[PDB]
Formats: sequence, C-alpha cells, structure tokens
Amino acid sequence: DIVMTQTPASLSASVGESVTITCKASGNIHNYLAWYQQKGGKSPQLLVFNASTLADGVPSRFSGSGSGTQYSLKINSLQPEDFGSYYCQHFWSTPFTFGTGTNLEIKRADAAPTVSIFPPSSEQLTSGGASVVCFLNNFYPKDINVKWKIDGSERQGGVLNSWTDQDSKDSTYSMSSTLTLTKDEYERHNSYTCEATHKTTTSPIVKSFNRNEC
Amino acid sequence: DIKLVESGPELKKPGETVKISCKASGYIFTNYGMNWVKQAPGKGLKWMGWINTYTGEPTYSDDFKGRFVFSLETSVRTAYLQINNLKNEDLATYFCARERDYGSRYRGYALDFWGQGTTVTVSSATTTPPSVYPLAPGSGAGTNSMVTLGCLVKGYFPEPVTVTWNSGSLSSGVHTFPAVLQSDLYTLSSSVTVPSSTWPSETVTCNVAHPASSTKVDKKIVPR
Repeated sequence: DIVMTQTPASLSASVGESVTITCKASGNIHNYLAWYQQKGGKSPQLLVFNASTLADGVPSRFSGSGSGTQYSLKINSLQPEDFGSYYCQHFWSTPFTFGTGTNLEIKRADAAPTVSIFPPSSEQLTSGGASVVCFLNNFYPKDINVKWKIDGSERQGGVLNSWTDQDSKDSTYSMSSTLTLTKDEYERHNSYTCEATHKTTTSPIVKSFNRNEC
Repeated sequence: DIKLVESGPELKKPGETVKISCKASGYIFTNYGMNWVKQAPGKGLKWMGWINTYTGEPTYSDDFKGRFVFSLETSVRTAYLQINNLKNEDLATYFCARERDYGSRYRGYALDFWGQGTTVTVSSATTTPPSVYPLAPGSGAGTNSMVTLGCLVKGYFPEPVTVTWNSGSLSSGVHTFPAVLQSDLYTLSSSVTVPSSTWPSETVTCNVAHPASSTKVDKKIVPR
C-alpha cells in the first residue's frame, strides 16, 4: 500500500493571492495522481488528473505538478469561491488512497457580527418549552464567543451553537446560538441577554430584551 | 449526459444492514470501473475499493474487508454497496464514483463523475418529527433599513430537514445553520434578512420538511 502525506492541514489566503498544497507519496506513483475540490456537503470535484492535466471545465488558475513521490497543487490568483477542501489521490496500485486533505479559507477584512435576538415563540411556550435564539451574522474571522445572561447572570448549560461554512459571496461566517429552558424557568425571569466577544471589538457586541418580550 | 444517482439517506440501528444503490447513465456502464468512497462527518475521504463493472469482481481496501460488499445489476446499470453489522463508526456519507478511463487492470484512474452521496446514520434513537417555530423580532427593537427573521426547527431525528423561505423565492440574505445533535434530538435554525419596508407588509414564511416523518410545515412569520 502507498500512503499520501498531504500538507498543510489548512490555509488562509486573500482573493488574488496564490497558494500551494503539497502531497507526498510513500512510494513512487509515477504521476498517477489527481486532485479534487470538495465543498461542504457536496460530491468531490475532479480538478487535475495524471498529476498535471486539467480536467475539462476547470479554471486554469488551478495547476498540478510533480513527479516520483513529490506532487503539488497550485492555485493561481484566488477567487472568492475557491474556499473548500482539497484532496490528492494516487491510483498506481490498489489501494488508491487519498491524502488527509487541506482546508482552504478565503482571507478577508475582519468584520464584526450583526446581532439579532429572538424571544421564545408563542407556539413553543404553549408546548411548555422556551428557546431564546441569537443570530450573529456575517463576521470574520470565524472565531467568536457567545455568552448568555439571564437577569444579568451568565448561563452556561442548555446552549447549542452552530457555525455556517464560509460564504461564497462575501467570505464571512455566521453562527446561531440557542438557549433552551422550560417555559416555567423562562417566565420567572425578565432580562435575556446575548453577548458576542469578537476580535473586532474590545467590548461585547450585545443584544437583549425584557419579558414584555420586547 | 453522464451522471450517477444514489439512493436517499438511511437510518439504521447498530448490528443492522444497509444496501446503497448507485444508478448510472450516459455511458457504457460496463466499460468503467466503479469506486466507493467513505467520508465520516468532518473527516476526509477514504477509498473503500472498486468493482470491475465488466466481471463483477470487487476489490476491497484491507480497511474494508469482510463487512462490505460491492455488487451489480448491469441490466439496470446499477452498483450497490452493502454494509453488514453496522456500527457507529460506519456513520458517514458514501459516494460511488466512475473511473475517468479504462483499459488497464492493476492500475487505476482518476474519479471524474461522482454520485451525490448517501448519508448513513447509525443510531438506536427513534424517529421524531420537528417542531417549527417562527422567529420574529422583539417588540421594542424596531428601527432600521433591514429586518432579520428566522425559524427554529427543534427536536427532530434523524437528518435531514430542508428549510427554504417563501418556497425558495427568497434566497438572498439567507443563512441556514447546520443541525446540532443533543440528546438524540436535532435542532437547527435559519435566518433571513429582508427590507424593513417589505416585512411585515409582504408575507415571509419558512418552508420546513422532514422526510423521515413526512412533516411539512409552512410557517408564516408574523409580528409580535
């Protein structure tokens, strides 16, 4: 068996910039290698085959090179939609193994999240539950922290956070934070606060409402 | 013209078996080898092996010996992947892919056409429909050019669920957040931002569907 060692694990570069991904085979694979691009929740797409031949329909900014055990994928002048995961794969002898993969993020200007808070819906409360939701939209970099406060006191239990993948158009990320309580506990308190701490500000970016459910 | 279509998402309990299909068209099915690739959530692609579409002879990666079986039904240009005695580590998406060329056997070829993938969930948890909740701004927030709305899809199992706005006529300014599993129940949300001059004046509704439970909810977002 021949194994592929891919480098680096992740990359972050700006539009117009160039990047190189490496893949080394544990044994001579004589150019029987291909590179794929894969977007979150989609089938991989063939970019280059036989080490350097561009697949039909693929932008020329993508190019492959190498010989023996050393191979490279170079992306020339990045476009906003080049973010995603890239994998190399050899097929000289079975097994036809893939490299570990490289995640490419498009670097852009830092942006503070735009925060929106939402009180529990009337139809969820009738069901006995109460989820308070907070959207932190279109920010960069991905790293962000959300803190929930009930009547001024932080609550860290019953919180579920989910981040989106990078936006193909503006290159930002977004994340949703849901605080779930029983309707009883929800209604025995008044102020509900959602605080985001992000690189873009030295103070929390806040949003809150009081149980007139403002 | 060439395209491989796989079967829908599967939910199986540990110890059970699952059989995935991959329908091919647009080319001479018997001329190109069919490969199978595994990808666990957040993990990378793993070659499982391939099947000679002309002879039916399979070749498995040593990491996929025993429990996995590739088969065919050439009559209807279909390749199958069966996994026996499923375990949690089998929870992943499986792709079938066609070899770009042919003529050699000892050597392989790049994968040019890929199925869309089939997600297999291995769990004991039961199927549960979601509750769909409207997310409308708070009364005393107002102001502004834009207004952000949302929908909370809570307590369902298994994946997937689809969420669109105004039957898909609203796509700009939309963010659907990946579902998060908590206590065998999934929760997901989606946000949409529209001109404050258009909502609440013009109707905004999120369309939610959960195939597993045949749930279909069209929840209009109304002011508070």
